[PDB]
Amino acid sequence: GGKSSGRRQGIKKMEGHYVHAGNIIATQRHFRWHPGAHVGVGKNKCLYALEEGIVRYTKEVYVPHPRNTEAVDLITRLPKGAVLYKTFVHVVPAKPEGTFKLVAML
Amino acid sequence: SKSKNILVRMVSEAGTGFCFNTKRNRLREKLTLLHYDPVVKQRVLFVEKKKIRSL
Amino acid sequence: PKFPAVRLALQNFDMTYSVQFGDLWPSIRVSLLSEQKYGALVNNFAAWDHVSAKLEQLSAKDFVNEAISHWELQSWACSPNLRCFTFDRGDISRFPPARPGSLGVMEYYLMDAASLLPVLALGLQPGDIVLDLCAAPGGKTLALLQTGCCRNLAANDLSPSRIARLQKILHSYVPEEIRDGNQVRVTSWDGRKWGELEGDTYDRVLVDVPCTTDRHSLHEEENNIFKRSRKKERQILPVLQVQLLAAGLLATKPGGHVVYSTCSLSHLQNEYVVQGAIELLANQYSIQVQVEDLTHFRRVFMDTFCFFSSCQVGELVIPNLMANFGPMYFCKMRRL
RNA sequence: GCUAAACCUAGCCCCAAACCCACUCCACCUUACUACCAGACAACCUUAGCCAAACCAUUUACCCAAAUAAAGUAUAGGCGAUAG
RNA sequence: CCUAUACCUUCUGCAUAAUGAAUUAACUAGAAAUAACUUUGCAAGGAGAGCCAAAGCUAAGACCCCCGAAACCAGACGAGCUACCUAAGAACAGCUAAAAGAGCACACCCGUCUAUGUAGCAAAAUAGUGGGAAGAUUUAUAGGUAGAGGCGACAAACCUACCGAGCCUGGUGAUAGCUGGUUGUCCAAGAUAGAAUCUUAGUUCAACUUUAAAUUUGCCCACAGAACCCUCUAAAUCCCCUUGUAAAUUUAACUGUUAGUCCAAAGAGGAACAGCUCUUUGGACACUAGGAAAAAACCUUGUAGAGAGAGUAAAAAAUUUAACACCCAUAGUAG
RNA sequence: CAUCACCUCUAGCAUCACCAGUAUUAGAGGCACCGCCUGCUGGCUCCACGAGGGUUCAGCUGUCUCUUACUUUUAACCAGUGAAAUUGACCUGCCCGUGAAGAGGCGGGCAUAACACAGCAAGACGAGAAGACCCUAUGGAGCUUUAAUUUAUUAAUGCAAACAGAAACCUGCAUUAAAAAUUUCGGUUGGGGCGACCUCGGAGCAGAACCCAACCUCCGAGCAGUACAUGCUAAGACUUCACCAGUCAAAGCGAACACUCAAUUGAUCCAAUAACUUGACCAACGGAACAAGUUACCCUAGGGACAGCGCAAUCCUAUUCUAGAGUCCAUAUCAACAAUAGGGUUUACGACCUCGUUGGAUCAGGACAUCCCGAUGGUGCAGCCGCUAUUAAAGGUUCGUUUGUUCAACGAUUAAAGUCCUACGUGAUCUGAGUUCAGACCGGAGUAAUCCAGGUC
Ligand SMILES: C[S@@+](CC[C@H](N)C(=O)[O-])C[C@H]1O[C@@H](n2cnc3c(N)ncnc32)[C@H](O)[C@@H]1O
Ligand SMILES: [K+]
Ligand SMILES: [K+]
Ligand SMILES: [Mg+2]
Ligand SMILES: [Mg+2]
Ligand SMILES: [Mg+2]
Ligand SMILES: [Mg+2]
Ligand SMILES: [Mg+2]
Ligand SMILES: [Mg+2]
Ligand SMILES: [Mg+2]
Ligand SMILES: [Mg+2]
Ligand SMILES: [Mg+2]
Ligand SMILES: [Mg+2]
Ligand SMILES: [Mg+2]
Ligand SMILES: [Mg+2]
Ligand SMILES: [Mg+2]
Ligand SMILES: [Mg+2]
Ligand SMILES: [Mg+2]
Ligand SMILES: [Mg+2]
Ligand SMILES: [Mg+2]
Ligand SMILES: [Mg+2]
Ligand SMILES: [Mg+2]
Ligand SMILES: [Mg+2]
Ligand SMILES: [Mg+2]
Ligand SMILES: [Mg+2]
Ligand SMILES: [Mg+2]
Ligand SMILES: [Mg+2]
Ligand SMILES: [Mg+2]
Ligand SMILES: [Mg+2]
Ligand SMILES: [Mg+2]
Ligand SMILES: [Mg+2]
Ligand SMILES: [Mg+2]
Ligand SMILES: [Mg+2]
Ligand SMILES: [Mg+2]
Ligand SMILES: [Mg+2]
Ligand SMILES: [Mg+2]
Ligand SMILES: [Mg+2]
Ligand SMILES: [Mg+2]
Ligand SMILES: [Mg+2]
Ligand SMILES: [Mg+2]
Ligand SMILES: [Mg+2]
Ligand SMILES: [Mg+2]
Ligand SMILES: [Mg+2]
Ligand SMILES: [Mg+2]
Ligand SMILES: [Mg+2]
Repeated sequence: GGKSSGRRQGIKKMEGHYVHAGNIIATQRHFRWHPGAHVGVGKNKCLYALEEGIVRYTKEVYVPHPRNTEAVDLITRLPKGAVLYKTFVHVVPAKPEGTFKLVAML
Repeated sequence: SKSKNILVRMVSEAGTGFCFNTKRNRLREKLTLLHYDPVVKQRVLFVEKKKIRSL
Repeated sequence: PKFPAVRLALQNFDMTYSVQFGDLWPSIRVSLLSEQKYGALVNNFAAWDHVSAKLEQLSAKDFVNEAISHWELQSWACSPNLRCFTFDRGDISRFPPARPGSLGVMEYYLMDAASLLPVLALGLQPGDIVLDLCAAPGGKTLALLQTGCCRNLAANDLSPSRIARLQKILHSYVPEEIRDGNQVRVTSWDGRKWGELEGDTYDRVLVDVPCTTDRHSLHEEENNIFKRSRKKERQILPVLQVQLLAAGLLATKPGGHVVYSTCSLSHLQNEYVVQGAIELLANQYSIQVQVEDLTHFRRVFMDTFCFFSSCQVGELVIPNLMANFGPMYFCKMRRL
């Protein structure tokens, strides 16, 4: 007899939402959504925005890191011509890094 | 629930008095680690002095 | 509390085992209530040569080496590369706690010397694939790895809690390089599935089915088989022993050997289970097996063990005051 | 139209002020209110508990001699309730 | 004639045959702090020493009930009833018997069975029938033992007609998460996520609800967007510019509510068609009226008054079932 | 219960009980004489005796078959006196239906001038009080103890103190024991017994944002390993629906060139320590510093409770199916696997054990699915008896012996000794048992108090 409750894990910021640096985008048990452009990943597969901007969800080609033996062993057994796709979440920056302002006339 | 590991205290050999607690196997000789000492802001040798508790 | 499980276990044994052993039961009962002698199994991966010298200083003697030279004197052999040190007959001396060596692994393991015989009776050979059912907590599992004759091993025990204890034992003793590969496979699944998952896969199969452990039952108060909640499991315990042994028998390839081991003195769980599996295979799967004679095996280890010579098929090692090893029952049956 | 219904005093409450009473005759600690015989008898010693702590077991406010203020502060306390 | 199922209280729901009330008159139940708000005074100061102050400070107004245990303790009062004891007394025919805890049998004591009685003659009696009746008997008088106790041929008996611990007074307006009650008028807003708990008869927090204030977005929602698995598969949900609309968030101050019930739908409980129990979505009910016969949960319909006007909404069960052939037939043969 | 008799245990002594006594005594107890038997304490027999509990011969009788007559009290009426429980208001009908499910009040029908008096006891879940039944309270009390907390008190000792050529008493402080004192019985699983359970993670489990199915079914966790910058700081967010707690994290300093792992954990106070830091199967896992059992002697405050719901499973009844029994032969009868209707009952989890109103007397009402009497088909119906089916509720349906989850068995009869329903039909008409009780034993349980649907009074 074991009693447990839901972990309240899922999407925190949907498509088109404006996020700031550090805002958590999604919390996952497993990599349902993969980090994209300007999106970091925490220890618990938590996705947080590394930049301030708009969250976008796209489908991108999944090319695993060569060191990951399990994922490399999967693509090597795929039929030739097959391509893996996975859902990536990106943050499109809204503001520039900075602007040049006149400070003196020397 | 046999106590395989014990909690020991490592005392810095730099004389600053900085010490930290680490977990080590009971059936093992006294540890001599190379840990960072904030007082001298560098890694210094540490020596086990007293066992705190049995984990 | 309430009714002690120790007394309930002793009451059940006293009625059953008095008839089976007759006048030997009082001698067995004292040994069962007394602490069993611990044998020292030297870790071959560690400084085995140095530890062997160290143990001899503690008056320990390698009975396995002595038994090796007795094969030619009396006139399948046995699993080689096993070194177990025990004290003299009637010596109550206990070994010191094990210590890690210079290689980072424990130098030796303390275990019942009667539990090595199923490994010895297995007759392990180099290049074989070994299946152990109920391998956890690793009393027999470690001995197989000490031999180094098993390229691939499958250690399966139903209880994950026991399995977790086995892995820690393997990590502390067996170097990670051997465990790194697929050589040692550790799973937590029902052994009855092994008769269908992998048939004829292994050449040597060791099946130590769960049973009422006389040594543990009379002393341990936790998870005793004789408590009221466990009565249903005890009633269906003989059924499990017949099914688990049959699965192990089907798992081996023809021409291979399967050793059935049980830590109890109950005839209903030592000889009847062996006969039940043989009949079960022929009736349902039409499989015929031959039980080998262990009398030659007994005569070599008579010096360091006490044996009961009224067994239909297997060999039973009974505890005694001078030789406290046991109780252990093992039967070697090969598949044809 | 019967039963009834209505009434305004008797006195009382809280303060202030000031420190109160008890021999007319007879009887009255023996069975009190009983005129009238050898006694030897003599007083002093922490309150507790309910209740609160949501049980309870340490603990839990009770004028101690100037209103106010210091101050519910320093302190005390299963460092809890609360006390101060 | 037509229409209309008393009131209060307690429960999801009371005409309920659940609780309380014969009726009348009188009496009988919301006491207060910090903070906040409101209205004056003065103002970087306020206040009739002390105290607060980064617009405060001072004063006022405005919020916190009633009855009821079994108990516990302290100090008194009780053995004129009763339990036992002490002192000194009394009583017991007749007969059979014998120097009797003998028999029969009056007085006397007790109370076995039955009946009467049941607010009675009686808070234990009456009539008859019974046990004992020279003894461990019965009984009058005075004295003793007192409640953390006494006394007891132990029945947890008796100790002044409620003794598993007397009664009285005091602590005491004991306490009760429990029961019951809670008194003028009118209007307004107003119901069902949970967590923890010696906890599920309670309370605290959140949610919901209310008031005041501040601010600007709130709801509805076009695309776009939200996972692979164990092979596949639902109604949908989240997000959400327009648009339709008028709310929402925040600040301040608190109280109250919570197993709700039934209906529709999808499910859950060892792979349980109904029923029981428990989740989820929605509705209704605990708010009105009309209609389904009467009717909390179905249907119609909600914003409140008067009318001896009008147009409508839902709204009335269908169904009655079994005739039937006419004629003829030799044979290779019992293949 | 006590009781002689027997038996056990304790005590070698005086000026208030024992006792003005001295082991042939006194006290504390067991058992219940005696007699027999026995061990080194136990079992039978037996005289009388008993308002004890059963059984029986004979007699006796209105106890009964089967009641009747009379008298007295009561009664009713006349005169005098004159209560009490009770009472929301009542202008207080019946039958079906409906309904917090048992209607005088609601719906549909029927009935209906108004009033006393005397009877009756079906209803008004009639009235009063007591009690049963569980349940609840961080409500009480009695009792018991190897519940927890204590030795103040008392006794016996020790050392100190004191005397002191030595000894005691007293006092202080320790140590045992006795006898008492205060306090409590954590929740979940119809109850009890036996066991399990309480926190965290995952699945069946809400198919697609999140959350959500308790109970239930099943498997886990209370670790370990690698590091030793597993250093220090700091934007923005997540959050197990509160809080507590928990989670992620850019940049920066400093170094190098936010460890793995589903869970793998515990607050405050307090204790230890120079500091750092550490400490609970506080597992009843938001945790009280430390407290059991029992009550049938119970108490208080409250709550709940024959009747009612049940198209799946199961059972019964009647049809359908037409396999099969019946020599042949489905259908004289009987009938398998099943199906369709009516009725009863069981049911969400310990794939454990057990346990939670009914007869009789009187009076009956009603149903028909008919036991008897009647009528009519079929028959493997010659006739008498039978079997089966349709129709029929006008009438009837006995008396006894044991025994009784109060029912069967047996005996003798009868045309038959019907099945049910009616709040066991019916206890303000009566009565027995049970629910079960205040006393008491026997058996079994418990250290005891006490308990047991067990046996009995
Ligand atoms: C008696 S112990 C023997 C241990 C080991 N064989 C030894 O001697 O060192 C048997 C173990 O088998 C495991 N077991 C029980 N049932 C099993 C099953 N059905 N299949 C596999 N293992 C089982 C239990 O966890 C138990 O610890
Ligand atoms: K209390
Ligand atoms: K008697
Ligand atoms: Mg209290
Ligand atoms: Mg209490
Ligand atoms: Mg009525
Ligand atoms: Mg009601
Ligand atoms: Mg009333
Ligand atoms: Mg007290
Ligand atoms: Mg109390
Ligand atoms: Mg007297
Ligand atoms: Mg006499
Ligand atoms: Mg007499
Ligand atoms: Mg007496
Ligand atoms: Mg008694
Ligand atoms: Mg009693
Ligand atoms: Mg009295
Ligand atoms: Mg009160
Ligand atoms: Mg409560
Ligand atoms: Mg309104
Ligand atoms: Mg109008
Ligand atoms: Mg023709
Ligand atoms: Mg007696
Ligand atoms: Mg008789
Ligand atoms: Mg007779
Ligand atoms: Mg007559
Ligand atoms: Mg009169
Ligand atoms: Mg009156
Ligand atoms: Mg009328
Ligand atoms: Mg009716
Ligand atoms: Mg009517
Ligand atoms: Mg009546
Ligand atoms: Mg009544
Ligand atoms: Mg409670
Ligand atoms: Mg008690
Ligand atoms: Mg939150
Ligand atoms: Mg708790
Ligand atoms: Mg808890
Ligand atoms: Mg929690
Ligand atoms: Mg009794
Ligand atoms: Mg007739
Ligand atoms: Mg008929
Ligand atoms: Mg009779
Ligand atoms: Mg009779
Ligand atoms: Mg009646």
